[PDB]
Amino acid sequence: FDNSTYRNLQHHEYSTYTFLDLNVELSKFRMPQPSSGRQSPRH
Amino acid sequence: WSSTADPLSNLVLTFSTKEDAVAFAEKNGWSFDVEERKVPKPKSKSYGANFSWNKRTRVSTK
Repeated sequence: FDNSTYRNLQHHEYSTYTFLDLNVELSKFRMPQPSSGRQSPRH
Repeated sequence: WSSTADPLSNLVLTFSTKEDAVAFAEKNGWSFDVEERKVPKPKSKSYGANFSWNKRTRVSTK
């Protein structure tokens, strides 16, 4: 046990595309999106 | 300047109802043309329709 260390150093190594890379990685587990029945509100 | 020879070019009469206007014109001996009153039709407004889930009514900007 210890409470003298701030472990949270993952962000230091975060680059400009880290968020989007994680989004691409997470795109695999997603459930199928629903649909309104149109391609767009202008269709 | 703008000249006229028409003495009735400025005369406008105000009536409560079309029947009164017709009676006045008839008793004064003037040929008349009547037009029925045009009112705007009642319209169904709905603010929430601006954000329709699947409808075409959704606003692209606000």
